[PDB]
Amino acid sequence: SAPIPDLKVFEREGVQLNLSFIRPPENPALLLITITATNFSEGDVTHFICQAAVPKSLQLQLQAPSGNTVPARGGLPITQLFRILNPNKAPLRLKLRLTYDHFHQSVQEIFEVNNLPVESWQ
Amino acid sequence: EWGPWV
Repeated sequence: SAPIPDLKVFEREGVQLNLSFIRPPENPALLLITITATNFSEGDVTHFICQAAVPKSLQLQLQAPSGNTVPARGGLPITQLFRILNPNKAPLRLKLRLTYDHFHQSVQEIFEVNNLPVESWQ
Repeated sequence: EWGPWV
């Protein structure tokens, strides 16, 4: 398996979201994306929830996340696995919706992920 | 065109 580089997709006041990709050779239709949330700010992240969506031609499942909190100052990250099936090799598009609390603010972020590697779907 | 939020 050739390695596919991680993609940093979001940063806000010290909170970051990062994507990692795996394309198992033994199942070409399959893409496994791991989102990883880190926090280097002075305040905990709480109630973290990530939702995702792909084009209708693809199928998406989310595994339960490792947790809903990311402690301040480089605390334990949250990881969450996305399972995507794409047998027709349609261009991968991915949008994310994040909600969490941080510095006593309710954060709501939604965006389409740009610069997805072609290796994640070809 | 887009699927549901998961």
